[PDB]
Amino acid sequence: SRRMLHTMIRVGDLDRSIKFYTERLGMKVLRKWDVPEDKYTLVFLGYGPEMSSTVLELTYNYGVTSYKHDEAYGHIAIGVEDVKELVADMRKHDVPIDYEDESGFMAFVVDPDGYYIELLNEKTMMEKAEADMKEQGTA
Amino acid sequence: SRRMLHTMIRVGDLDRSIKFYTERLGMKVLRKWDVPEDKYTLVFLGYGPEMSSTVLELTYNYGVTSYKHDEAYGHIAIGVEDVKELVADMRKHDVPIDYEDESGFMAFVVDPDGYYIELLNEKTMMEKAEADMKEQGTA
Ligand code: NA
Ligand code: NI
Ligand code: NI
Repeated sequence: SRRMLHTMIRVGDLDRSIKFYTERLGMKVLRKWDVPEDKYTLVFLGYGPEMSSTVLELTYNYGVTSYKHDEAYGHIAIGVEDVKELVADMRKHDVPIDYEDESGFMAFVVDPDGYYIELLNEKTMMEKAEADMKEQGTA
Repeated sequence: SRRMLHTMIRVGDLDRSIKFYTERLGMKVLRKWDVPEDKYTLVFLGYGPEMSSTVLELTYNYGVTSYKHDEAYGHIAIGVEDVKELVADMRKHDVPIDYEDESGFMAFVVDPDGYYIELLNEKTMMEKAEADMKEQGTA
C-alpha cells in the first residue's frame, strides 16, 4: 500500500506564497514545521488534511529570496468547478495569466515565485480521463 | 470543491521512466496521450485512477533526451510501509540513494532523469502531521 503524499516547491517569501495559495486558490494551511538549526521552514497546504489528501509543501530557506526555474519541472494541476470565474478573480488580483482557453476547460497561471499552476475543469477532465482509460484497456 | 489532480515533470525517455515508476515504485500506467504533429507524449501514472487519486504526469518531447535541474522544484513524496525494505530493493537495481536515515522514517532516491523522490513511512508521517495540527489549532 502506497500513496502520493505531497509535492514540494521552494519559495522566496513564505507569507506571500501562503497568501496566494490560501486567498487565491482556496487552500488551507495544515501545519508548519520550522527547523532553524538547518535554516529552513516548511508549511503544508491543501484542500484537506495530509491523512486523506495529497498536498502542497512549501520550503523557505533562510536568506534565499528567489528561485530560477529549469525547463524540467512542469506544474501542479488543480481541478475546479469554474475555470473562467477563477481566472477572472486571479486577474482582478494581478496574478499573471499565462494561458486561458475559450471553453473554460484549462488555464495556466503563475504563482508569486514563478511556478506554473494548471487549472482544469474537474468534471470535464475526469470524464475525459475515464473515457481514455476505457479506450486504452485500463478501465 | 477543489482537488490536487497531478504533478507534471518532463522526462528524456518514456520507456526508462515508466520502468522506474512501475517496477521500482509500484505505480501503474493509467493512460497515454500522444500528439505526433506537436511532437509530444503524455503518460499519467499513479497508485489509483485520476478520479480518486493525485497522480504523476510525464511529458516527453520528441528528441529531447535530457533535462538539467534547478534548485527550485523540490520533490514528490510517497508514503510507504517499509522505507528500509524499499531502499534496499532500489539499491539492488542501481537506483541512486541520495539519503537514508537510521530510523526508517525517510529516504531520498533519484529517478532516471535526476528528479528527487522522498520515501516516507506513511504511518509515522501521519501520526506526526496529526499531532502537529492539533498543537497548532488547525485540526
Ligand atoms: Na522570484
Ligand atoms: Ni497537467
Ligand atoms: Ni517532502
